Amino acid sequence: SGAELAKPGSSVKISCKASGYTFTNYYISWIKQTTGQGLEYVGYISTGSGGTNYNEKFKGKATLTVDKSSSTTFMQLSSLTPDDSAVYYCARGDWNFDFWGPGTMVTVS
Amino acid sequence: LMTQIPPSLSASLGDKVTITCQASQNINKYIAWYQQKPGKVPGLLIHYTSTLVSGIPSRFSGSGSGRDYSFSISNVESEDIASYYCLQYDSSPRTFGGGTKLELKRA
Repeated sequence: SGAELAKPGSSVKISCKASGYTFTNYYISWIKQTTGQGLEYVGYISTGSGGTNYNEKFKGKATLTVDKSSSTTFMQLSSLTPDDSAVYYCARGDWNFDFWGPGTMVTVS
Repeated sequence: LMTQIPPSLSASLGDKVTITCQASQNINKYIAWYQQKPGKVPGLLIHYTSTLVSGIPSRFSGSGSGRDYSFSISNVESEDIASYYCLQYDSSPRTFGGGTKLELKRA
């Protein structure tokens, strides 16, 4: 959740609620899918150590974070560009993302 | 990064199909394959090149060496339509292939 329409340059915070599992046994990662169906890696956080990594695409604008206690993954998008329009997923990461997000469409216009 | 060929793949039910990806460094078998059925989120099929994650039927198999990995469906069934994506985890950040849409050839 946290999606919706936003005007270019705006900011937004995406959430992701995990359940079933031991939250901190697994890394959560933010991946988007653009309207033309292309998939892109947005960011990677290790929820137990705080450590975040990103492609240049969003470097310095998006900020991934988590709460091992409340079982929450966050994406804080800042200075949104038109190209960030897309569906955003997270996904519980051991050697892959085997579950688990249903999406959440952000639209920058 | 990754390159996926072919882009479109018309196949008849019962047919076999092969979708391949190629990386820029040797990625040591750490690649996975996702199926995004239409109108749904993607789902995992094979991880570590060929290890079938549970629930996936054995008509799907993975293989590959150095930089080229292939997904094979021995007998294509109706439920297998949608877009397949390969993805490497050899080095962050995780990068996905552009996708191969499988369409069912029908009468």
